[PDB]
Amino acid sequence: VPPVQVSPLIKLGRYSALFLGVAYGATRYNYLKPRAEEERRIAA
Amino acid sequence: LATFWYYAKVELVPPTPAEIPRAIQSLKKIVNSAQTGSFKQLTVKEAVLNGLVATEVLMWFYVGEIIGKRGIIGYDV
Amino acid sequence: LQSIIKNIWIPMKPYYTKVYQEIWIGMGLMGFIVYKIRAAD
Amino acid sequence: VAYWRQAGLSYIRYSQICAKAVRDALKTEFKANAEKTSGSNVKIV
Amino acid sequence: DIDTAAKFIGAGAATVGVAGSGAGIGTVFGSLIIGYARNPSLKQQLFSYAILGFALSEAMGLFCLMVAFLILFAM
Amino acid sequence: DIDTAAKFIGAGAATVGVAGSGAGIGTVFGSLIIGYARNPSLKQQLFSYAILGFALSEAMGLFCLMVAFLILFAM
Amino acid sequence: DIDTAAKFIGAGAATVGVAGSGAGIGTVFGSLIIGYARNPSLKQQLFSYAILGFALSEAMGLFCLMVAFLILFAM
Amino acid sequence: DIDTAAKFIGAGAATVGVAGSGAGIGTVFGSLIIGYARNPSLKQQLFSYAILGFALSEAMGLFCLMVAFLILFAM
Amino acid sequence: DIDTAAKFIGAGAATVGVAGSGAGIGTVFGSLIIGYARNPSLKQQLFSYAILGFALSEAMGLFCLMVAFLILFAM
Amino acid sequence: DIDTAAKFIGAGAATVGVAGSGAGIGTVFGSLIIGYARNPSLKQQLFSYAILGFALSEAMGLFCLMVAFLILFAM
Amino acid sequence: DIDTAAKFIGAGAATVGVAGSGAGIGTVFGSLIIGYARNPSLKQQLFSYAILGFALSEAMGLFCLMVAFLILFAM
Amino acid sequence: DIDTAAKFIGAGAATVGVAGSGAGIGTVFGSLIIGYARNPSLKQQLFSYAILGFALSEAMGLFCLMVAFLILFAM
Amino acid sequence: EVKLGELPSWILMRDFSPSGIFGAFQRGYYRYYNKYINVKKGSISGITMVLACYVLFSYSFSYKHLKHERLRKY
Amino acid sequence: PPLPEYGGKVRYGLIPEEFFQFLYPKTGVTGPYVLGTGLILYALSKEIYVISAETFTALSVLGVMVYGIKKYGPFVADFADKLNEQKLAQLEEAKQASIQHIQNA
Amino acid sequence: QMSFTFASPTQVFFNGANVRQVDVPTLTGAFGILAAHVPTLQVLRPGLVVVHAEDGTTSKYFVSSGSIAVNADSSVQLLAEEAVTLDMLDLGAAKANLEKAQAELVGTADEATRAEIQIRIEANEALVKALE
Amino acid sequence: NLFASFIAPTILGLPAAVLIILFPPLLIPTSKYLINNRLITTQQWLIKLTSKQMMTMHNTKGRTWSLMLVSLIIFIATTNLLGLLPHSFTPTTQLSMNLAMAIPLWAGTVIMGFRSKIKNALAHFLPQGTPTPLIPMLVIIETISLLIQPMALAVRLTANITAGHLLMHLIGSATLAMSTINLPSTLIIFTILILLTILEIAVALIQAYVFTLLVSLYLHDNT
Repeated sequence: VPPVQVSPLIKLGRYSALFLGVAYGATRYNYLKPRAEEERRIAA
Repeated sequence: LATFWYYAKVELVPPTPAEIPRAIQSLKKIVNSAQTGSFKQLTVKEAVLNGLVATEVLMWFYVGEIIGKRGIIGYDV
Repeated sequence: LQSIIKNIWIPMKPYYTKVYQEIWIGMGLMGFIVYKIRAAD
Repeated sequence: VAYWRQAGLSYIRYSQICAKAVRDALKTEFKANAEKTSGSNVKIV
Repeated sequence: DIDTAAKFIGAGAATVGVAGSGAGIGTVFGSLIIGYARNPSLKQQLFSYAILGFALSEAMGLFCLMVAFLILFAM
Repeated sequence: DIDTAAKFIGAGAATVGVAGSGAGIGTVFGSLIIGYARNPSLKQQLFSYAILGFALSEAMGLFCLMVAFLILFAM
Repeated sequence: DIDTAAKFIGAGAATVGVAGSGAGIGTVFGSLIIGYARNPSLKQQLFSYAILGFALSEAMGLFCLMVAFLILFAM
Repeated sequence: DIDTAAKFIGAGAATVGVAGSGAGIGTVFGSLIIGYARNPSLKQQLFSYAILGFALSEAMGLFCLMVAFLILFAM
Repeated sequence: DIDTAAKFIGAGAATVGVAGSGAGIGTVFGSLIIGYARNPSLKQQLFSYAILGFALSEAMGLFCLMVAFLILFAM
Repeated sequence: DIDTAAKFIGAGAATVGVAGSGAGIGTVFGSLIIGYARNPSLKQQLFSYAILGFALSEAMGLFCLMVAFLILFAM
Repeated sequence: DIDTAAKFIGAGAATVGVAGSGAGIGTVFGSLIIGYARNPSLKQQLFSYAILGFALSEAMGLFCLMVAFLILFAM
Repeated sequence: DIDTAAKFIGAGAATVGVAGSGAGIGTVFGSLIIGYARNPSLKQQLFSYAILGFALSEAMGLFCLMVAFLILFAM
Repeated sequence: EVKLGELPSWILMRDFSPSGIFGAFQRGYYRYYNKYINVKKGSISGITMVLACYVLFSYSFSYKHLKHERLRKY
Repeated sequence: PPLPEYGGKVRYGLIPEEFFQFLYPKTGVTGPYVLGTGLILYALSKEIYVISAETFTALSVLGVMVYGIKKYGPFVADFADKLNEQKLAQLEEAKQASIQHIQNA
Repeated sequence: QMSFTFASPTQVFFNGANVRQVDVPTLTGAFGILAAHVPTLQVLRPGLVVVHAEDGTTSKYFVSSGSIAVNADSSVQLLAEEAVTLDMLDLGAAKANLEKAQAELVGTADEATRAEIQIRIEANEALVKALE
Repeated sequence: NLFASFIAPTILGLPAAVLIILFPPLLIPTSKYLINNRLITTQQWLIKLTSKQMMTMHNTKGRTWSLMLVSLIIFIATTNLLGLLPHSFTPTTQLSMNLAMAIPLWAGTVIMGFRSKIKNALAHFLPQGTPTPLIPMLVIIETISLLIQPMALAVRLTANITAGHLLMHLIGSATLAMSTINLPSTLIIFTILILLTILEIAVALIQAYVFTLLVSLYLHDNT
């Protein structure tokens, strides 16, 4: 089956939102880690 | 086996620096149909098609999210 | 009330009036038993 | 110890009776021929 | 009370002993099936023995239940 | 309470007595298999006895469960 | 009392041992059914052995009940 | 608590009663083996009875487990 | 006392083990019935084995009762 | 603790129920021996059933052990 | 003491396990009776197997008694 | 201690489960006797199955003893 | 039908009555059964898809109990 | 009225070709696959799809169903077809069977 | 491996053939016989006899009496007094004879002739059931 | 906690168990045609086989219940199989439904067995060749057995499906708890789960067939 060239808008949106997701995941991991360990300790 | 990469080299590619103009033209077409409210001429089938490819890019965002936290299931912490 | 009694009550009648009478009595007994149970709770 | 042996029979008699029953239940096409091929002529003296 | 409690425990225990009658009737009627499948001409007579066999198996079972009630009520 | 405790213990004990019915049905249906394998022409008739055999084995089993519930709820 | 309680428990336990006699009579009378279905001419003689067989199965059962009462009353 | 304790004890006790189903299926499938070795032409039909036999043996076993859970959770 | 109590409990428990001898004699005499119904000419000889068979079944049963009394009196 | 204690007791009790699987496999393989000694030409086929028979006997046994661990660890 | 008490209880329990050897010898000698009644010319040889059969049944029984004494004295 | 006590009790209980292996080997070797008495030409082959049969019966028995020691020492 | 219309009055144009919804459901059932089941040389897919939708619908009401066993906490 | 000779071209028994061809113009051929893997990563990531015992029972039952299909699919299919053709041949035997009768009369 | 010899006083159906399984209605129950079967000898009662050939086809005869014998060398000899193929019979005659024999039974009273009658009844019952 | 799969499901506050109970018959399409698709072909074949294997033994009065019994053996069966789907609620696991299937059926059967044939109906309580000294208890035992049989049916089905699903779920949980430990042990437990799933399919079918067969034999007895 002949491959179809994806419209550039979709490709660019894909890779953009991909990078944005990497950034959001990293930043939320880092933002929640301290609160995470803090509540872990304060539970005891 | 390898045809996966064969199709990737067409549709799974980091978009070239030479095609962003076409994308911004599509963007301004979309925002213009939004401003004029011309989307009402759009029959529901292609509107659904657009919404589904939109959820597609949204999933690209979420997979970027999970690869950005290095955790597959929720947040490890 | 039409095509309902025509497509439901029509075929079942010989069963609902002669074949299943003891079944109806048993249904009454089962319902009374269940009601006694739901009462004592 | 079957019942007929309790009655005092012998398997020869059992077999005769059963063969006769199968010969009578035979169709009239084969009945006369089969009965001929099993008729007893011997006589005790 | 501890007495009432032990009455309940001993009742359940003495009740356990009915498994013997259960297996006994199982065996009796199984053997009746086999014996009839072998010599069906004796069916009637065979059945008699079966009942008698049963009549003694349940017998022992009864004793168990006996103590059961004879502990639950009489004691 | 010690009473409730002994009720639980006696319930489990009286429940033990179902092993007898288990083995009884095992024997009955095994004998039915054999008897049918020997004289298959009697299958129908044989099956009847089997059910009856079963119907008494479970019988004794029932009694066990009886005391069980008759201790768990009625007492 | 704890003594009376344990008497009840041990009574139920020693009573459990009647399941053996139950299954034993079950087996004996099942075998009698089969053996008679095979060689009915020996019925009388066979029956004798059956009774004897039974007479020893109940024997062991008795011992159980013995301890039962010998704990319930004598102790 | 003594209640919880007796729940555990009665659960184990009521669980004991699965030995009956174990031996029952053992007997059923053993008899199926024999009956098939005798009259293999009936294999299909025989197998049917086997399943049914099994279907009732496990039946009684189920009851045991029933009380087990019906004591462990419902009570 | 708790010691006397446990003596009673262990006595009943060790008594349970007589069910094995009960079923054993049941099986032995059932087999004797069958074997005699088959080959009656050997009756005498067969009977011998039966007794011996019995003589070992009760053997194990004895051990149970042994511990029973060896707990009830000697301990 | 009394809870841990009752866990141990109930574990041993639920473990008792493996005797049923033991006797079940005993019966199955004994019947396989007999059936093969009779009609050895069917050996292969017979063996199949045996495994299946075994596969269900151990089945019930498993359940026992299940509760065992499901009490020893999960509870 | 509670330790001595539990020693007595566990001793009776481990003693229960001799019922298996009881039934095992019962079955072995019953089968020997049948097999001899069927092919008496092999009597001698058959008897050998019987003893061996017996020699393993008692084997398992021994283990039970083992723990019994190995709890009653060694522990 | 109550823990040590319950270890002893659970050990005896888990030991009870060897009766199943006892009866299983009893049945296996009894069936071997019969099957050899009927088709002695297959003796060698038959014996093989017997061992295998035995090898699985003891199998289940082992598990019991396992928990026994796995409670007596490992826990 | 939808996939063709782009006006909201269509929504109010339909029959939102008991007989109406009964008929719409029957129409859907027949369309499905006639495109995927009621054809010779058929496949198994015509029923695996229904089983899939059924699993989905079950997991739906089961979510209320399953949301308590989440691995993470956020 | 007769029957159509074929179904609807479902892929993997879960998705029909309609959806595939409908997505085909915009995102080509791997568009659907990427949509599926996205949605599944989302459902298992945002705790929409919790992972528990149910997941392993699901894996087991799905594996059983797929192996059962791939094994005994052709058998049941051809058995159905055999039943149909048998019925048809018998009915044809009846057609022109009464004809010869009246012909003789 | 199985050397089969099915015979009748006047006809030889099989001889030294190689079948897979033969089912016989022995007077002490029905049983099947395949290769290497345990050596035995038995007498027959009126019943079907299905002989399974290696290919898989089955020949269904009917025998009224006789003797089966399987030996150490897997050599089976089946002699039947009257071995009719199932087509040469009919249900009506069998049922009528069954009625006549049942009537004579409920009429007769002496043990010898009563047993004779019951044997006839057994043969006819086996007939009716074996046919259809 | 552990019995989450047996609580009467509700969605959006609505008792969605009704839809789950109503759904099975939607998988049995009918047709007035003569030659039809594969699904209806095989299903008509199965109904034919089941009717033949079940009703044959009954006399002319029993076979009138045919439409009932076959329907029964279908309903239950389908329900059971639909249970084995993930996260599915199995309505046979509820004692209520099985009681309502049993008490009416066995009830009406004993009813019609008492109305007519009352003499032998009360005589079935006594086997044929019973000697005299043991007559009374032989009545009461039959009374108890008969008067409880519906309870046996209902529970034997209910708890059987219950234990099946519960054990499958527990071994699934075990595989879960063995995911982060020895992988070969994870594979062994997984294979045990597969075997258990196959056995559960078989037990579904067999429990349906056995419930049916038992009701059918009671009918036969009272006819």
